[PDB]
Amino acid sequence: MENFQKVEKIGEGTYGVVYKARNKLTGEVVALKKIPSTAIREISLLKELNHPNIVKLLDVIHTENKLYLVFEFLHQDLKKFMDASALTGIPLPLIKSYLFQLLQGLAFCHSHRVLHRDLKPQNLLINTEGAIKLADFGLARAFGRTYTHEVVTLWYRAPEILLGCKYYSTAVDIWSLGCIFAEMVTRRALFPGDSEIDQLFRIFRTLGTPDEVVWPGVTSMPDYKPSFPKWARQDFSKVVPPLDEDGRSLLSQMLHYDPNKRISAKAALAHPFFQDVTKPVPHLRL
Ligand SMILES: O=C(O)c1ccc(C(=O)Nc2cc(C3CC3)[nH]n2)cc1
Repeated sequence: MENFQKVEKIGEGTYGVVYKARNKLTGEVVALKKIPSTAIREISLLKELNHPNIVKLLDVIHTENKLYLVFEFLHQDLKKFMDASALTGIPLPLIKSYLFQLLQGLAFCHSHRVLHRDLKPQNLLINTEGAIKLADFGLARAFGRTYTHEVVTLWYRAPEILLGCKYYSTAVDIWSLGCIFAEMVTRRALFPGDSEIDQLFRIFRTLGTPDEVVWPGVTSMPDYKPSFPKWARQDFSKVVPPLDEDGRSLLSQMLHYDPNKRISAKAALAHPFFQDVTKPVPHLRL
């Protein structure tokens, strides 16, 4: 760490503090995250998982029982960009470009059997060129409230996780990305739960209480209760106006209850919603 000069604190992650820093050897500006042997091996496998839509893991430094992850630096996150675009909304061509790029990122990681598990706007990073990249890919499998006691958000958690499936699939990331897509369109979180049951019931109130018809095996899941209230499903036309029919079709497939029915990232890239995809330049002031 004597090779790095901390510039400023940029955030507080799930695992630890994130700093903007300068590498004294190469002159490189980086993001530094301050965090057992199985974790070292798993994190080292992530240095190989390189893609233009994945924030690059430059190095892993293990010194004096402290773990530092050195990443490529990006100047803004999607949470801040959405907050900044609250009054006007992010233009549809830019939402479409970001969704397409994130699906390319997911298709790559999923093809290597790597899941993110905790996608949220805070870990989607953007640059001036129109790119968007996934941060913290693979860290959940390695490390499992934050270190500052901040509550870890449940808003993007898939229903199978909330229902106690411990052997969940790549479909959990498609659910989270569908929640983010809906939030970019409407300018409001889709399911802003503030407890596990509030999160589940917000999902049920919009998509209908799941049953054996729509999700075979649901009633036998660990945290499923026959006493859950039975809510009827809402039309997507009410949930995400003014999204067009192609976008609503794709969103519905990303939010299917059964993880086996939920669209894969690869199949989502072929959806007609992306027929007219482009790569616009966002409005960024840094
Ligand atoms: O509002 C701002 O100034 C601002 C600046 C930087 C960021 C940001 O998280 N950057 C990062 C993080 C990472 C990897 C995952 C460690 N790389 N780059 C977010 C907001």
